[PDB]
Amino acid sequence: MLDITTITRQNVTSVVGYYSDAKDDYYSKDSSFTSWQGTGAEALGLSGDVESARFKELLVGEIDTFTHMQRHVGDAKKERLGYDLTFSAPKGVSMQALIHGDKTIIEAHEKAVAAAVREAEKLAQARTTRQGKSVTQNTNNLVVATFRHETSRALDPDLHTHAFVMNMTQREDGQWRALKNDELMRNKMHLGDVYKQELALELTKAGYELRYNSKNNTFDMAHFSDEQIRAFSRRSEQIEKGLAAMGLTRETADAQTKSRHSREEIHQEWASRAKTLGIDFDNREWQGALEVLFQ
Ligand SMILES: [Cl-]
Ligand SMILES: [Mn+2]
Repeated sequence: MLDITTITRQNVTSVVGYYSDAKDDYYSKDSSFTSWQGTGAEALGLSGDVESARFKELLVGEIDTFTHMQRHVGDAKKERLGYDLTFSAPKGVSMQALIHGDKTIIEAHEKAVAAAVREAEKLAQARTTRQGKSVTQNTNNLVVATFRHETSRALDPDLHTHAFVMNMTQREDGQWRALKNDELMRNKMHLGDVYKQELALELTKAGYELRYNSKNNTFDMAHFSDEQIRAFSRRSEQIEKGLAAMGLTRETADAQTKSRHSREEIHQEWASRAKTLGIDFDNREWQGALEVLFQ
């Protein structure tokens, strides 16, 4: 699944949790959850973990002490800072990785994001002029900062990476200019399919059987069912939002509504909820069908 959110000066505070949302995550306790990616990042000498100060300079176009982008033509509130390409795993893949466990699933997801980012670079464009005419140029380079989180805002298992594409690309003349985002935005389905294809291949290498849905071109873990996942999500929402049954009297409804923080405690709730629905996360590795191959 891929969602694209444009980050502007107006909504920049929406990224405030890019680091803190990972605070108590299992697979980044002693390991990186961020990375620099893209040929543009290489050009800037950026690799490995994303240092927040450098992220913030590039967010506003400060490439170096002597190179400062100017991109806002008009209302500075509308200046685009970058594009959050949020890649989320299928829910059952998330449940497997975050309730049962296997760091290989996290690595598969990050390989799939990196493959989609490499493909996104082919869509990078910038504007320039020739003979006084505005023209478009294919630049083949992006600057991307990735942030991996394990949970949704509702504290569901929800493995996802925010692949933050900076609003910059390096032109042929060597100048850094705003990204002309048209081709990026209109290839959301292609980039999401690249992620899905690479995730499915990496999970197959690790011996997980996948079930395929042809109508939606999606897949999930084969050893528990869509109905089981949907029931898990329903029960999760009951607990998260404190939903109560209806009461025949105001007094009973009031009392039921009134009645209804460690990751370890949250994990136990996940595990207990899945057990009660008959989910068995102990899959028969390297057994079963290959439904997603050649899809
Ligand atoms: Cl097993
Ligand atoms: Mn997140």
